[PDB]
Amino acid sequence: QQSFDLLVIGGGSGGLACAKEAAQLGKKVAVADYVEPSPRGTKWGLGGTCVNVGCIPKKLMHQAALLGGMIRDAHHYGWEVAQPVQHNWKTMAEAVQNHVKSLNWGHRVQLQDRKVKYFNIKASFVDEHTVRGVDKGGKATLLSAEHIVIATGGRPRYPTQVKGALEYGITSDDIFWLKESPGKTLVVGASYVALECAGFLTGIGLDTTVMMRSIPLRGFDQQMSSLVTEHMESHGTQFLKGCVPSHIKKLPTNQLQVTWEDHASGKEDTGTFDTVLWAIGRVPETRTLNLEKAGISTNPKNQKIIVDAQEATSVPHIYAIGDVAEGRPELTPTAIKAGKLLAQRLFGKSSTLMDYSNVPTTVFTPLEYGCVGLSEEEAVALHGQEHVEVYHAYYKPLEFTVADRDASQCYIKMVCMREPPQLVLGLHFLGPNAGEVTQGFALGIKCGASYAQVMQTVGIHPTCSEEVVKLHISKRSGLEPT
Amino acid sequence: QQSFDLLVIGGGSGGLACAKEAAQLGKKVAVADYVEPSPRGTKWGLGGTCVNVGCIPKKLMHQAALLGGMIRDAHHYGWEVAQPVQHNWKTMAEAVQNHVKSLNWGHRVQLQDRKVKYFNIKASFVDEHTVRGVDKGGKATLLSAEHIVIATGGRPRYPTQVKGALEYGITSDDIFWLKESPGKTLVVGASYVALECAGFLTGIGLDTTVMMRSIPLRGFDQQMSSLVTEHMESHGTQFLKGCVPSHIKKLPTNQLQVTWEDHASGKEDTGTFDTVLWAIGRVPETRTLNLEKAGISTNPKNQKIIVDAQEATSVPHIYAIGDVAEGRPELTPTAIKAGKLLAQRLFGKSSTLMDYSNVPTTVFTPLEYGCVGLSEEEAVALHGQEHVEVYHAYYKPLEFTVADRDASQCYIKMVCMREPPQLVLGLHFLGPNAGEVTQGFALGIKCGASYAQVMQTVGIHPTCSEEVVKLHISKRSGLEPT
Ligand SMILES: Cc1cc2nc3c(=O)[nH]c(=O)nc-3n(C[C@H](O)[C@H](O)[C@H](O)COP(=O)(O)OP(=O)(O)OC[C@H]3O[C@@H](n4cnc5c(N)ncnc54)[C@H](O)[C@@H]3O)c2cc1C
Ligand SMILES: Cc1cc2nc3c(=O)[nH]c(=O)nc-3n(C[C@H](O)[C@H](O)[C@H](O)COP(=O)(O)OP(=O)(O)OC[C@H]3O[C@@H](n4cnc5c(N)ncnc54)[C@H](O)[C@@H]3O)c2cc1C
Repeated sequence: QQSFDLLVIGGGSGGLACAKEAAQLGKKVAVADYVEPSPRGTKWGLGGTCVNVGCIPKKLMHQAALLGGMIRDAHHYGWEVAQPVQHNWKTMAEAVQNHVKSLNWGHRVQLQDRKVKYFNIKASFVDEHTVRGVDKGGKATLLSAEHIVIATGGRPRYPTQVKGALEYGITSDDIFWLKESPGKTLVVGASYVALECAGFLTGIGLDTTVMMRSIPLRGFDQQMSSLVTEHMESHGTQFLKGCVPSHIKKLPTNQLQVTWEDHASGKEDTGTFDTVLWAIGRVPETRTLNLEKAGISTNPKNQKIIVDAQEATSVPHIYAIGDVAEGRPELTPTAIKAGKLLAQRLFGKSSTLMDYSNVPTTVFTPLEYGCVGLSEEEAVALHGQEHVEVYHAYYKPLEFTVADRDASQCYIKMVCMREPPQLVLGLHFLGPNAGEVTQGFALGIKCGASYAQVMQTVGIHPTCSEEVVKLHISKRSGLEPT
Repeated sequence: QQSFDLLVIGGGSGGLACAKEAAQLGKKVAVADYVEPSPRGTKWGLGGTCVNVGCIPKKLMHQAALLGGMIRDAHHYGWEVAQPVQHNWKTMAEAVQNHVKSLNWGHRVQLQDRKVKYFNIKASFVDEHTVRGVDKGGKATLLSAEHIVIATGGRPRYPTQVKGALEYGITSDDIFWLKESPGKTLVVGASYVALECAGFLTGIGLDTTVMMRSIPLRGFDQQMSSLVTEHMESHGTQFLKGCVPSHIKKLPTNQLQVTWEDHASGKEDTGTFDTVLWAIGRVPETRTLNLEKAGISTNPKNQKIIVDAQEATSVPHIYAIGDVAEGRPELTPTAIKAGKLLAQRLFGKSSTLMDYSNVPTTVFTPLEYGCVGLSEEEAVALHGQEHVEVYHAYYKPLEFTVADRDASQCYIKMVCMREPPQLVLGLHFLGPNAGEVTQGFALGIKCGASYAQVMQTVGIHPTCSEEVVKLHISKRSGLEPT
C-alpha cells in the first residue's frame, strides 16, 4: 500500500511491542510477518518464536513433566492416587497448542484495536526506504515508510555435513507441534533449549538421551550448569558425553539409525531412536532481507545486525531489535522492552535507552536454574579471585522432605565483591521455582544491593528463597556448605 | 546445677539460636524448655512452636492441599490420573509428624555437639540471677547465670465466657497432632493462623467453615486480605461473616452443638460440627515466670516484656526475645536473627542491632499472599494520599491457562512514593509461590529500590514474578488494571 510512519519487519516479541507502542503514540504503523515453514514442514501464526515455538510451549510442557513429579509426591502427603498413571502426548499437545493459538488471535485483536495494517508477507529490501514482499499465494506488494525496524529474530540451525540431518531430523520448531508422541528421542545439543526439551521429555516418560560434544550450557556459570546436568542424569535423562553425529539412516521400520563418534571412549557407536532433535544454536534471519540492497552492515561471524546504543544501524532510520541485533541477549523480555522504548524514543519524546546489563534469566530444566549478574568465573575475570567473595549453600526444600525427593543439586551461590559492604555481582539459584525466586533479587542488583544488606534482610519462613538471604558460608573459608 | 555464662528460658526458634551462637562463641550455655500440654492434652518436643505446631506442620499440610489442586491440573496436561482420588488424614499426619520429630532430634544433636546442658524444666524466677524449675516427675533444681534470655514465646488463646470452649474445642496446637481426621470443622478466627488452617482443611476435602466477628487479617493491607478470603469462599471454604460463638453443647453422638450470634443477618443461629478450632490470637507466656520476683516490667495490655533496642529489659542482664518481646513481630526468622545477633553483641564483640523494619512475610492460604513494606492504607497514613503512587495489576499464571483454573484474586500492587524516582514503600503479591516471589523484593526495599529502577529491571519470562516488574498502571490514572 502507501507508506506509514513506522514499518516493522517481523511480528514477534520485539516487533509487535514496537508496533503497538508506536501505534499507541498515534502513528500509522504497519507490520509484515511471514512464517517460512521448517524443513520438516511446521508452520504457525503471529507472535514470533516465544509464542509459537519458544517460551510458552516450552514452559507449559515443562509444567507437564513437573506435574508428574507432583503426583508421586502426592501419595506421600496422603493422596491415595493410583500410582500406575500414564501420560499421553496427544492431550498435552492439544492443550498447549490451543493456548498458543489464543496468543495468535490475541495479537491480531490487539493489532486490529490499535489499528495496525498487518501484511502476512515475507519482506526483503529493494532500496533504503522500501521493501517488497510475497504471500500465501505469492504476489508482490509495495511497502515503504520513513522508519524501519527489523525484528526478524532467528531460527534453529541444522548440522553441516551430516547426512540424514534434514531428511529425518526435527528442531525446537517441530517438537511443540508433533501430532504423535516423539517416542524414543535423542536430543543433540548443550544449549538450554537442548536441556529443557530432553528434560520435560524425560518428565513425561519418554526414553530421552542428550548428546553433547563438550561442556554444558556454554556461557552460564559452569559449576551451576554442571549441577544441572548431574541432576538430569540422576533422574532419567541418559547422556552421551563427548559425542558428535555423523549420519542418520532410516530403517525399513521408519526408525532412525544414528551413527556417531564418541571422543570420550571408543571412537564410533550407533543407536536407534524414534525422534532426533537438533538443538545446536540458532541463526539470525538476515539471508532473505537483502540487507545489502539497503546498505545495512552486519558482523561476519554471527550474521546479526551491527547496532547503535539506540538499536540503530548503518542507516540512521533503520533499526534492529531482538535475536538479530548483535550483542543483545536472546530473551523475550529484552526484545519487548527494547522495542517498546525504541518506540518511546522515536515518536514518544523519550531519551531513555534500553539497559541490557544484569538481566535475570532462568533455564527451565527438571531442576530449575535461575541466575542474574556475573558468573563466578566471570567475576574473577573482571576483578580477580583476590577481590571476590563467594557465599554458597546446599539446602533442602521443606516440600522435598515429606515427598522424600533428593535435594542434591539444590545449591545456591552468591558472588560478591570481597571489600565491604561487598556489592553483589551475581546470584545463582538451583531448585524449585527458580525464576520466581531470582526475579526479585534482580531488582536488588539493579539497585546495587550489598551483602551487608543481604544479612540485614530477614527471610520468609519457610521458603527456598529465604536460603538466599541466610547465606553466610564463603568458599574462601573452606567450610562445609551444607 | 552450677551457673553458666548464659541461661536461656525457652528452647524454641529464638532461644535455641541464641544458645547455639553463644555456645559457638565458647561460652557455657544452658537452656530450659518445657512444653506445658494443651487443654486438650497435646504436647511435643524441643524446637518451639514453629517446629512443632507452627510454620513447619502448617506449611506441609498446606503443601498437601496444594497437591490436590495439582492432581486436577494434572489431567489437563495429559496425565490420565483416575480423578476420583481420596485423601486420608492418617498418612498425611504420620508423614508431617515424623518430620517434626526429625527437628526435635535434630536440635538435641545440635545442642549436644555444641555442648549445651539441656534442662527439660519449666522455669520461674526466684531472684534476679536465679530460676527454679520442675520436670516430668516434678523436682526442683537450682539454676543461675550472669545473663538470662527469655524466649518463652506464647500460646493459643481460648475465648472468655464461652461454655464448651475448653471442654470441647481445640487449637492450632492440637490440629497438627490429631490422631483422626477432624471431619467437619469450624474455624473461629480471622488471623492468618485461622485462614491458613481452614484453607488446607478445605484443600484436603473437609467441610470447613470460618467464623469471623469482623474484618479479615486485621493488620495486613485490607484490599489484599479481602481478595484472599474472596478466593477462599470461591473455592470451597464456607464463611460465617459477622458471627460470634456463645456456647457449645456435645451431643450424645459426640458431635458439637455450636450456637452463635449472627450480627449481620438474624441474631442467633446454630450448627453441628465434628471439630471446632479456636484461632483467635495468642498470649505471651509470662504468667508462670514470676517476672515480678525478678523485677522485669511488662506492658499491661499485651502481657509482653517491655524491651530496649537491644532486646534488654528492666534488668540490664535479662533480655527478652521473640513472641514475648513487645513490639517485635511474631515471626520465626526475626526471633532467630534477633537472638543470634544478641549472642553476637554479648560475647561476640559485635555492636550491630536487630532491624525489624520492612520484614517480608507470607500467609500460606489456598492462594498465597506475600508482602513486604507498607500497607497501601498504611502508606497514606504516613505520607498522605497526595504523595503516594500505587501501581497494580491482575495477571494470569501461565500454568493456570492450560489447567483452566480461575485467575481472579491474582492481583499485584506496589506502593511507592509519588515523587520520582518514586521510592518503593511496600509490595503486595497474591498468587502461586508468594513467599518465593516476595523474598527477593525484600532485598530491593532494604536497599531503597525505586520504581524507576523497577522499570529498568527486565523480567524472567515466563513467570509470575515478572509481572511485579512489568507494573505500569497506577491507581490514580484510573485505568483498567487487567
Ligand atoms: C526452544 C526455545 C525456547 C525458548 N525459551 C525462552 C524462555 O523461556 N524465555 C525467554 O525469555 N526466551 C526464550 N526463548 C527465546 C525467545 O523466544 C526469543 O529471544 C524471542 O522470540 C526473540 O524475539 P524477536 O522479536 O527478536 O524475534 P522472533 O520472536 O523470533 O520473531 C521474528 C518473526 O519475524 C518473522 N520473519 C523472519 N524473517 C522475516 C522476513 N524476512 N520477512 C518477514 N517476516 C520475517 C519470523 O518468522 C517471526 O514470526 C526461547 C527460544 C527457543 C528457540
Ligand atoms: C499456627 C501457627 C502458624 C505459624 N506459621 C508461621 C510461618 O509460616 N512463618 C513464621 O515465620 N512464623 C509462623 N508462626 C509463628 C512462629 O512459630 C513464632 O513467631 C516463633 O515460634 C516464635 O519464637 P519464640 O522463640 O519467641 O518462641 P516459641 O518458638 O513459641 O518457643 C517458646 C518455648 O518456650 C517454652 N516455654 C514457655 N514458657 C516456659 C517456661 N516458663 N519455662 C520453660 N519453657 C517455657 C515453650 O513451651 C516453647 O517450647 C506460626 C505460629 C502459629 C501458632
